[PDB]
Amino acid sequence: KRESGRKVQSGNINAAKTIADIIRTCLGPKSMMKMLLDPMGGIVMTNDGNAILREIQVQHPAAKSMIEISRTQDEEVGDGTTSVIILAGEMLSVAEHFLEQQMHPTVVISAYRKALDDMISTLKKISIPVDISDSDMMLNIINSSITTKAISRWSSLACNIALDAVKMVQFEENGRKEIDIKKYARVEKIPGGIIEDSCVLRGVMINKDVTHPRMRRYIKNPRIVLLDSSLEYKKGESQTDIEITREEDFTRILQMEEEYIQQLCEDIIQLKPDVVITEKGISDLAQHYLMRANITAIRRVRKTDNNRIARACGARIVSRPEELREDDVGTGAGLLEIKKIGDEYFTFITDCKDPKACTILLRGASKEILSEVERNLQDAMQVCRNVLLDPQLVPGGGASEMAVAHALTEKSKAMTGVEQWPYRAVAQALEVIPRTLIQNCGASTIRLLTSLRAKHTQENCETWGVNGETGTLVDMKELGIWEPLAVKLQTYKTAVETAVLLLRIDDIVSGH
Amino acid sequence: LSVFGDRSTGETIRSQNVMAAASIANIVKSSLGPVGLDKMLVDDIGDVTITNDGATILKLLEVEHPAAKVLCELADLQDKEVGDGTTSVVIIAAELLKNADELVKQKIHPTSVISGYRLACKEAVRYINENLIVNTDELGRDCLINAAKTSMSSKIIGINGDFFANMVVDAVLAIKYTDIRGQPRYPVNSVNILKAHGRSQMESMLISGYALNCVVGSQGMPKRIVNAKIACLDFSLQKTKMKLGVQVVITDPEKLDQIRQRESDITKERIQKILATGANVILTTGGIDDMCLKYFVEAGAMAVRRVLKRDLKRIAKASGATILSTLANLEGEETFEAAMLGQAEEVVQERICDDELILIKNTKARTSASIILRGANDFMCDEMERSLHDALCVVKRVLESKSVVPGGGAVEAALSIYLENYATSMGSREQLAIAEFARSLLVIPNTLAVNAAQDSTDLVAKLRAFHNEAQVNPERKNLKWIGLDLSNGKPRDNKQAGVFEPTIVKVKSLKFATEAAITILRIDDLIKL
Repeated sequence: KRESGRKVQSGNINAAKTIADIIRTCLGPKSMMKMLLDPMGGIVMTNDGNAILREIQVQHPAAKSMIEISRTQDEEVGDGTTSVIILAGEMLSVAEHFLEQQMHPTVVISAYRKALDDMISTLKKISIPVDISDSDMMLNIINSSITTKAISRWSSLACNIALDAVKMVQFEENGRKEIDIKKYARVEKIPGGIIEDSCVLRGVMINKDVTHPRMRRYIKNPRIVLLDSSLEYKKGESQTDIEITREEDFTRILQMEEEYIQQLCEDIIQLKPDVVITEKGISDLAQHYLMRANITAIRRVRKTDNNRIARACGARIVSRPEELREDDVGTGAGLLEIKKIGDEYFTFITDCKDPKACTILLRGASKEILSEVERNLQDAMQVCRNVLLDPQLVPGGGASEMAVAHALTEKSKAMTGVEQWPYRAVAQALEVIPRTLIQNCGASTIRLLTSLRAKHTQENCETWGVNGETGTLVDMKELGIWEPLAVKLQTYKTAVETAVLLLRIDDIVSGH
Repeated sequence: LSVFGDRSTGETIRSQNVMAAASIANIVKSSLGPVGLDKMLVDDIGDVTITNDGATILKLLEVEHPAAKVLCELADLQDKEVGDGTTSVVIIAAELLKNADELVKQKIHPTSVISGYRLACKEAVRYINENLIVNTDELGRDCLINAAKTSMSSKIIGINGDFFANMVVDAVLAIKYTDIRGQPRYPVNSVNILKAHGRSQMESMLISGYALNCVVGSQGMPKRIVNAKIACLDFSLQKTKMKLGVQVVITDPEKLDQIRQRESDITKERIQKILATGANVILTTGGIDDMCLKYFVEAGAMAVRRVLKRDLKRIAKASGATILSTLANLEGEETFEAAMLGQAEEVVQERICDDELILIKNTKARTSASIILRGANDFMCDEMERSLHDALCVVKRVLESKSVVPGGGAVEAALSIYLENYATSMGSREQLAIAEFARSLLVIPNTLAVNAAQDSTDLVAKLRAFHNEAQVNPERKNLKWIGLDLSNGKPRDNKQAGVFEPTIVKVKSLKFATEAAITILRIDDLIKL
């Protein structure tokens, strides 16, 4: 029925820690595989933390909110989904102050918010700048996600595909450097060719296929027309459905449908464009009038797509085909190419300039390769997107976590009050990241972690991390594990806000 | 006996009704106060809803009990009549039943208990009305800058106490307008609040007028004009159509070019009627055609296209003009000269980062203002935006219901001491009914002390000691009107701190809570069919 009191805050810890205990070994290059049993007997050995928790069905409300936050984190940043869950589960794993000490939740929440401000200020001191003008410097950073992949052969070209595409979407004039990959960087799979044949195209690509042989094959200055209304038999304002049965109803509607479409298609062919792109569908009788002008017919396109098509050629969107004007042209576009590639007809409205968009073509010999190369270049752009926002890196491999843990410990000595005890627990909660890296290597956890703390006390905290492949201690200046800063800032910020959200709930009551 | 249902009576039925009402109270109990914790609401689909508002929980809470549905309907009466204090009414109504059920086990008949609450609630209203305070600090005295300073001390905006709060006081005083029979209240949306990152956080500046975010379009229009005429038109100067959903198909090709001249020629008649008014500032919500912008440069008028409908409504009240819906007179197009035109003095465009505001200054009758916050970082100025609006409503609500009362548990503590001494002057089995009514009011300062992470026994004890010394002697050396401080967890004077609540909130909360405790107690039997 209902549950309240300390049992809810005690139950939310066991629910959040249980989900965190699953992916503990899924962090690092040594990550252990997990086995999922399907009800029909299927088995999937994938080690991906996002795929495992996606198929797991949990019945606890806080367990659902814990997973949904990780899914949202994956859409914004393509890395760190496992680190958020482990840190958020570790910070809530301390029940000593909640139950034994009988500390009030708002008192502990005040300790996390004061620590979160110092955790962010510490990362900015140990950071390092980045030179984005060097293609080789940006190459060493992206190779972190490229390793152990099928694209490693053409990775030299795959880097230039992801690096140049993000620079195009990046707008430096406004100052905010807004980048949207799912809009302007939108990519489509192209059957045929090899990985080397994948290139970057400036413009928007239409995957529609050529139905009839009469179209414009190559044009110097294309003309693109965009309009909202469709071409078909005029429908009334009511819900009355059109069902063709009697021949008497055939000729009556066919004649009305012929005259209504011919008039709308008349003003279209008067301007004599090189293509017609309509938002809604195009009927068969409407395609007949379009083929008479020797043009390409495009149908079934959305509003956002038309907005990127309009900005590509500099066209104008008109409400109805009757209202079309000479102002709507594709003047300025590069060319129109209906040429077939990979046993499929393509429509190229593209151009030699950068109309605030681009198109990425993926060539491959089979759909199994196109599926792998696609997702390998999606997160590759996610890494390059976060670096160009704030060109500053941070040491990885457990170096940044032990760096902040040392700053919070020395800062706690000046803290006077009861909040100093939970304030120090946050510093020891960040130690789980270097702990899982050593536990996967098979080495001693206590012996290496103790010696790791003494290095940050004397030497600089910017170096002396944990080597994932070897398992020993090594400096981060000699190794390429340097992570972007924008990824870490949202990693700790989300982990703390996730822990606070579950502590603020003291009661769970049903209702409708 | 042969019947079609179950029938039961006795002290168990009254005990079940008290335990049922106690379960509803314990749900909204820990959510009382601004520091109250959030609570999840799970539906049958499995979705979750989280919030700390007690009024929102009671509306979405579903529990089937005969007595529990009475308290749920009770909150609707408090919400529709006033809209605040619904959480406190449910908590007090439960504490009344808890102490009343104990008196029943003492062999006190429920009628004597009901007669006690009616006399106690009546004497409570009389004592409160003497301890009230009217609208003050509007002239000759300022403790009203400390009114919003307390609500602003919980945010990062509270670094400078008198700098940022002084502009909130001047904002609420400038918006005063009667509009009815010497009523005047303080309308909700008046002052436009924006943010800026420029150079420091100390550059926040108050502005008298309306802040309109628009563009001047082409550069041919002047960005400043001294013209008093303000043109307000809802009619679109662009191409006119029959309807958006009804389109006229033109079969004749010659009729196509013939129509294209019609909308072009009609705007030539529409532009002459607008320029005949001599009004420079022009507001068109429906948009302005590109060809019509050229005639604006010839006359030098300042026009804006795609004006927001909500923006023009505030401009009409600021300029003191009337909004023109359409040019249709049912006979011919006319702009209604000398009527829809407004009055102003100086209209100049101000430079803001990435956005340019059109500022209309010193109109005839406005009763509005604008405050632009120039801060440091986006995270810093964003919190200051909602911080001023929150503290503005605090100063507003006090100066609106004109008679307020010190809050923070000062009302329940004073009534507990006075009504307890009043119980001994009555008798006739009315003592226990009135005495338990005084103890039941202590739950409000008790609940606020627990949610504040403080000891509830010590704060209530120190709170009762202050109000008692006020009843002993009038002399000033004894504390008077002392409330509770949630931030520091100690006693504090709410008169100087500026934490107030309207009178009708506390008075109607005690009446409805009394009627609910009586209605549930009057049920001696449960009959089922």
